[PDB]
Amino acid sequence: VTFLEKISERAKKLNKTIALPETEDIRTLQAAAKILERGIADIVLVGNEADIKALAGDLDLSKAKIVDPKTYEKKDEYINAFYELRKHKGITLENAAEIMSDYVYFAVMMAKLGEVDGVVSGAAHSSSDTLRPAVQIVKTAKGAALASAFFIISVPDCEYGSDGTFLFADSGMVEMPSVEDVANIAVISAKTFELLVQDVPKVAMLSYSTKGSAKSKLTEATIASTKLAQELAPDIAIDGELQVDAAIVPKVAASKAPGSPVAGKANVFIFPDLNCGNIAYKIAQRLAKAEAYGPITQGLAKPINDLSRGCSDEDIVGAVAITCVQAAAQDK
Amino acid sequence: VTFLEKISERAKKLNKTIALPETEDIRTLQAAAKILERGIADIVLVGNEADIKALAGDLDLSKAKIVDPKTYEKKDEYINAFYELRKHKGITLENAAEIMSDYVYFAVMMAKLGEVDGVVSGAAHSSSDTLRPAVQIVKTAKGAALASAFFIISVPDCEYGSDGTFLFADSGMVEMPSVEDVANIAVISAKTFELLVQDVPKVAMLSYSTKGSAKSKLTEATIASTKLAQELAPDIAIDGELQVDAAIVPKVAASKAPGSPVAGKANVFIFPDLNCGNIAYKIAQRLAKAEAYGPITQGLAKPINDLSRGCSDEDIVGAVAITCVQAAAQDK
Ligand SMILES: CC(C)(COP(=O)(O)OP(=O)(O)OC[C@H]1O[C@@H](n2cnc3c(N)ncnc32)[C@H](O)[C@@H]1OP(=O)(O)O)[C@@H](O)C(=O)NCCC(=O)NCCS
Ligand SMILES: CC(C)(COP(=O)(O)OP(=O)(O)OC[C@H]1O[C@@H](n2cnc3c(N)ncnc32)[C@H](O)[C@@H]1OP(=O)(O)O)[C@@H](O)C(=O)NCCC(=O)NCCS
Ligand SMILES: CC(C)(COP(=O)(O)OP(=O)(O)OC[C@H]1O[C@@H](n2cnc3c(N)ncnc32)[C@H](O)[C@@H]1OP(=O)(O)O)[C@@H](O)C(=O)NCCC(=O)NCCS
Repeated sequence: VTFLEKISERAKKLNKTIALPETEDIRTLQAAAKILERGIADIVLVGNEADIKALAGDLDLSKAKIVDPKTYEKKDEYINAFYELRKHKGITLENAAEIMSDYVYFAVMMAKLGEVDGVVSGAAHSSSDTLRPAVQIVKTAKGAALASAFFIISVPDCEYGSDGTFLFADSGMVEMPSVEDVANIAVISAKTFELLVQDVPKVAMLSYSTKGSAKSKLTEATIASTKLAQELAPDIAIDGELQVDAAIVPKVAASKAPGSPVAGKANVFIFPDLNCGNIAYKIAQRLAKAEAYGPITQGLAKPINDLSRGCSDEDIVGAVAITCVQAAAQDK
Repeated sequence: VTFLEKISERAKKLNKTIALPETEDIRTLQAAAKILERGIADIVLVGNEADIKALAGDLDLSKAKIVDPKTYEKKDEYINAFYELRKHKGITLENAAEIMSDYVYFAVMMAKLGEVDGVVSGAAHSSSDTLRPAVQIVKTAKGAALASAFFIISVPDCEYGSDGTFLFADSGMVEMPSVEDVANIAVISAKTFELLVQDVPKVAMLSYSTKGSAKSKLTEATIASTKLAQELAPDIAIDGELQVDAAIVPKVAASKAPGSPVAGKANVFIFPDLNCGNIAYKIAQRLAKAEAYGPITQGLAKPINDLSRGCSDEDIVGAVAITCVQAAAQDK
C-alpha cells in the first residue's frame, strides 16, 4: 500500500481546515472539490468571489469556504498583525495593505491565528516566493531553528529502510545549511519520520566518508553536525559520518562502523547541502523506480507546503493530506 | 552481454601489454595465467623470477615476461627518470634508487617509458599507495588540472542514459574539486565514456537547480564549471546547471531545460564534490540495483588502475581488460 493512501486515510479521521490561496488557477479547484468530496479535510479558498463558481465550472463547493482579504469580517487585524512581525522590517501600513491583499498572505496569517489549520501552494508561484509567507508571518516551532524541506522515498523491491521507505532531508529548501543548521535538520526530520511513516527513525548523517575512512573539511563538517545532533536529541539514534552502503547494509556497516545505533538500519538520510539532497532523491526516484513525496516543509510552526512547479491536482490532495497529519503534530 | 564482456572482447582484438607488480600475491599470478590463456593482454610481471616461479606452481605463466627491478637491463635509466621527476621535491639520487626498487614504482615507470601500455595493482596495497606513483611518475595527460575516479553504472530496467549505462564522476577520489577541476573532470569524463561505452557523451553538470531556478554560491560554482568546460571543449555536449530529473528524463527536460544539448538524454554525471558523487553512486548501486564498475581512474598520461583489496583473480582479469581499452586512447 501507498504512503499517500495510508496518509490520506489517517487524514480523514481528523478535522482540519486548509486555506488554499491559488484561487486563480483551476488545478487548485480540481483539488478543492475532492477534499470535501472524500472527507480528506475542510478547506478555505482565498481570493475573489468572481473567480470561484465561474472559473472551475460545475463542481460542488458549498462545502468550501470563501474569504476575500477585502470581504471577511476580521480583515482589519490582518494588516495589523502583519505589521507586528514586520515590526523590524521597513514596511508601513498601506504597504501592509499592498502585500496582504494577495491571497497567499491572507491564507498564511489565517494559519498564524488558528482560523485555518494549514496551507498548501507553490504550484502556481515558486519555492522562492512561497516560503516568504511561510517564514515572515508563521515563523518556526520552538524545538526548531529553521524551516527545512524533505521527501518521503519509497523504493520498490527493497529490503532497506522502513520497508523501502525513507525520509531524505534537506532536499528542497535549504541551499547551504551551516553545521548548526544541519544538526537541527537531523533532529527535526527524526520527528517528521516518526509522525509520517510511523516507525523508529534511525538517522544517518551522510558523507563519502565513514567514521574517518577519509578526512577533509567536508567530513569534519558532518562529523561535527552528527555530534551536535546527538546532544540536541539523546533519545534519537543518530550517527555520522556514514556512506549510504554502511548506512543501510548490515554486512557493510558491521565492518565500517562497528556497534553503531544506526548503521545497517537507516531510514532517515541527512545530506551535507542541497546539491547532495536533491541529487540523491531524483536518483532514487528515476533510477531506483522509487515513489517520491514532497517537497514537504517541516520545522514550521503550523504546516505550509510547497509544490513542484508543474503537477496534477491528485498530487495536491496528497499535499493537503500531509498538511493535515502534520497539523496534528502539536495539538495534544 | 554486460559491460565487462563487451570490454573483454575489445581487449582481445587490441594488442596491449599490462604490468602486474603485485607478484607476491597469488591472485595476481592466477589472474596473469587466465589473461594469457584468454588472449586479453600481454603481461609483464614485475618481481623476482625465483619467487614467481616458486609461487606459481601449476600456472602457465610462460607467455609472460618477468622483469626484476633490481636486475633489469634498464634499471639505472628508470632511477634517473625518477630522479629527474622528483629532484626538486626533496628526493635525493640515493632516495630515488630505494623508492624505485618498489615493484609498483617500477611498473609505473615502465608505462611511462613506453615498455608497458598500462598498469593494474591494488590487490595487496592501499589506494593511496597505488595512486601515488601513478600521479608522481606517469602524472597527468597534457594538463588536465588532475586525475579523477569514475564509475560506469548499469541500471537494470532503465530507459535513461545509454541503455541504463552511465559514467559517474568523480565518485571516488578527488574530494573537493575546484571549479576548474570540475570543468576538467567533465571533459575527460566525456572522452572516457565515449571510449568505454562507445556512444556519444552527453554530460550533465549536476545541481539542485536547473535553469537558474535557484541562485547561490553552489549554483554559481556549477555554472562556472559548466561555462569553462564548454570553452575547454566546444564540440562536446555539456550543459548548464542540471538536476538529475531535467538531465535524464525527456519529459522533465521538456519542462525545465528545453532545447538543451544534454537534458533529456544525459549519460555522463559530473558531481560538485565527493559527498554527492559517492552518495549518488551508492544510491544507484544499492537502491537502484545498478551494477557498478571500479573506481577506475582517468586523466593520467598512461592508464593506471587500483583494485579493491578483496578482489578476486577474476576481478583482476577485468581491471586488466578495462585498462587495455583505456590504453586505446593513446597510440602510435
Ligand atoms: C531571497 C532568499 C534567496 C534570501 O534568503 P533570506 O534572506 O534568508 O530570506 P528572505 O530575504 O527571502 O526573507 C527574510 C527572512 O527569511 C528567512 N528564512 C530564510 N531561510 C530560513 C530558514 N530556513 N529558517 C527560517 N527562516 C528562513 C530569513 O531568516 C529572513 O529573516 P530575517 O530577515 O528576519 O533575519 C531566500 O530566502 C528565498 O528566495 N526564499 C526561499 C527559501 C530559501 O530557499 N531560502 C534560502 C536562502 S539562503
Ligand atoms: C595525501 C593527500 C591528502 C595530500 O595531497 P598532496 O600532497 O597534494 O598529494 P599526495 O601527497 O597524496 O601525492 C603527491 C602528489 O599528488 C598530487 N595530486 C593530488 N591529487 C591529485 C589528483 N587527483 N590528480 C593528480 N595529481 C594529484 C599532488 O600534486 C602531489 O604532487 P607533488 O608531490 O609533485 O607536489 C592527497 O593528495 C591524496 O589523498 N592523494 C592520493 C590519492 C587521493 O586520494 N587523491 C584525492 C585528492 S583530494
Ligand atoms: C570496493 C567497494 C566494494 C567498496 O568500497 P568503499 O569502501 O565503499 O569505497 P568507494 O567504493 O566509495 O570508493 C572509495 C574508495 O576507493 C579508494 N580509491 C580512491 N581513489 C581511487 C582510485 N582512483 N582508484 C581506485 N580506488 C580508489 C579509496 O581509498 C576509498 O577507500 P579505500 O581506502 O577503502 O580504498 C566498491 O568500490 C564497490 O561498490 N565496487 C564493487 C566491485 C567493483 O566495482 N569492482 C572493483 C574492482 S576491484
